[PDB]
Amino acid sequence: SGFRKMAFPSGKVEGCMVQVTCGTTTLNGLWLDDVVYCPRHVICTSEDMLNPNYEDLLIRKSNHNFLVQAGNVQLRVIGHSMQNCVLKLKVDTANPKTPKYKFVRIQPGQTFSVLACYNGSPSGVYQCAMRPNFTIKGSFLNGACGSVGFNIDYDCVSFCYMHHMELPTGVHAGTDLEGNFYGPFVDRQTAQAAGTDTTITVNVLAWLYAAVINGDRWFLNRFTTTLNDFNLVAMKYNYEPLTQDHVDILGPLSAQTGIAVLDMCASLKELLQNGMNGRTILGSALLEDEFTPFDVVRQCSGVTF
Amino acid sequence: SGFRKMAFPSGKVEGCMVQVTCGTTTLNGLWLDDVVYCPRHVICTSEDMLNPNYEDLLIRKSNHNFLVQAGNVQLRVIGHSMQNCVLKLKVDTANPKTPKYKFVRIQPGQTFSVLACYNGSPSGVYQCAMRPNFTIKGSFLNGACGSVGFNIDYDCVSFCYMHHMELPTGVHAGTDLEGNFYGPFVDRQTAQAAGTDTTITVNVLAWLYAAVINGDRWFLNRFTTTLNDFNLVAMKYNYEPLTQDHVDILGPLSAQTGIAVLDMCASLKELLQNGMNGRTILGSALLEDEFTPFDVVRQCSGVTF
Ligand SMILES: *C(=N)[C@H](C[C@@H]1CCNC1=O)NC(=O)[C@@H]1[C@@H]2[C@H](CN1C(=O)[C@@H](NC(=O)C(F)(F)F)C(C)(C)C)C2(C)C
Ligand SMILES: *C(=N)[C@H](C[C@@H]1CCNC1=O)NC(=O)[C@@H]1[C@@H]2[C@H](CN1C(=O)[C@@H](NC(=O)C(F)(F)F)C(C)(C)C)C2(C)C
Repeated sequence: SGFRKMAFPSGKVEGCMVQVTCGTTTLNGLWLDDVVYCPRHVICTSEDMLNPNYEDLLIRKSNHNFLVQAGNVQLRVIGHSMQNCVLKLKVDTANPKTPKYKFVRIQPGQTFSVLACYNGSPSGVYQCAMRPNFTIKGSFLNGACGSVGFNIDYDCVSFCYMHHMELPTGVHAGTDLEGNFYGPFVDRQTAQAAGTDTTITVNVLAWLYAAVINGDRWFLNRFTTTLNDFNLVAMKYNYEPLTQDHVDILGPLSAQTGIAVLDMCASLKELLQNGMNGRTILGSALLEDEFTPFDVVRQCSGVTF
Repeated sequence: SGFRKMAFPSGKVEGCMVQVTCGTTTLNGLWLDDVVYCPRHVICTSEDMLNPNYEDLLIRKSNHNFLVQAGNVQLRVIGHSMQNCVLKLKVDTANPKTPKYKFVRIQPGQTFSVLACYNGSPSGVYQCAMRPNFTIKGSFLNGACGSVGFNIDYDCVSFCYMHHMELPTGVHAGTDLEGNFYGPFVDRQTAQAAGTDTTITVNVLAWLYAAVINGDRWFLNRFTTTLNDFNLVAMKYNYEPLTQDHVDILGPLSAQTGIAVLDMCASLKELLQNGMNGRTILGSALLEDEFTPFDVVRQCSGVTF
């Protein structure tokens, strides 16, 4: 028993981190086989970042201008190209620690682990959700760019995020590993802001199931609701609409606990309308929305990699 | 910016996990050089666990009865001994992935990362504090025993915890890597309970400094207090006494922010007496006590390993 915010084991990703320096700008890169992936603004000076023409800046670079270091070993760069907001450096050595991997683009509401790195070296690992406004609530400093987010499935690392920038209120934005931003953001140092966020309803429901599994059942009421009636009530509280796809994904937790999804919805509705009356659920005084249904099943069933 | 509960990168520890089976009991072991460390109740049947005589049970075992698997490779056991509540299996192969390491016994209030494992394979990583009642608030299922807790310092893994058991209310107990339990617990399936816990005051103060660093400053008041007066007030709210050692360890955060420790204490005193008035600090509606001063400095300064 117990329920904690839990990251994937980071070792397979640690074996892929390198540092990339161009001029006096240094950030992190991801070394998979004989390619290093990193944010394209490694080619910018501080002044360039205010309004960069990345294509122009990259024209003026050649392979040898990129100093790629894997530990204290320099990796010779033998080619380069830009794909959207990511630079791809071909090196003459394939990474022997390359895991089985995929590049995926995740959906708002899905979670992933972040290996926060500086100068090619890992600092820590934490779990994040892609918010509905396409930011993540991360923890990043100067030099963190190129840190990646990922999920693991058995032996396969699915990379889904590369870190690029911090937005007002201390939230974070980046790209998939093809260099395409999540959300309407651009990699330029000019005023940008995320839109209003929303609460990930299906994840709150997943976490209420986690609570029941752990014996924290006080909030279960005796009622049911329709999906329509739930979504009308949830809308007022800035909860995203619960879809039938969401109901279907909650099925395994529903079947395990014997609580119908729409009965859980009736209990959540009462929590939204009435509050928690000073009580906690799984030790939290707020409803938690950064555990997916699969996160709950992995943790409570002991899925390994 | 941003502040998250953050674990150490787990790769160095992942390379040390194996599975240990004796009879039909399987749990995790830690393989360092040519020794595997694991909980001694691997030698118990379910019935033995109700009242085990470990010395007697181990007399009846020989080396070959221990099936140690590192992936799909069996490690031949060539010796064994018991040290307190840990079994040490000497194997004929040294682990080539052994990191620089130490065995340490940590103090209540200190934090560590847990790599939760099943059948020798990692499931996830999360951060925990050794509570003042010598339990941890973990997340563990059947088969998790032998999972370890650790801190990293540059290249050196300090192992501080091995998981053995779950106590009432879903909290957890275990040993250091010399097999000595934290707290008054024994590895026997008989009713045991932790004593009343207390809040780790120095960690709450550290986290309030983390909040100021991130710009969450609303709770700063205009007052100071004496250490004596603070500790009288904190006692009522089941906060542990703040010592001069604690004040000294908070020094770097105090100097960085320009807020004297005793001025922070005056702000915490007001939070304890008045509550948070429905507000959050770093997104939490409760005061958080599982970040140490060094945890705050590592995360906000980007310390790497
Ligand atoms: C990569 N190493 C950093 C990570 C930042 C630094 C502080 N916390 C982080 O996550 N990325 C940058 O510094 C990027 C980069 C130029 C400026 N930048 C920002 O993150 C800035 N944000 C914005 O300009 C805004 F608001 F649009 F997101 C900054 C004000 C420095 C936080 C480029 C090329 C976007
Ligand atoms: C190791 N694989 C398990 C981990 C447990 C299992 C459920 N969650 C966990 O953390 N350790 C055990 O099953 C140990 C073990 C016998 C019984 N045990 C317990 O954890 C039991 N707890 C107690 O007996 C109590 F309350 F004293 F802590 C159990 C009721 C199964 C949770 C031995 C040898 C102590």
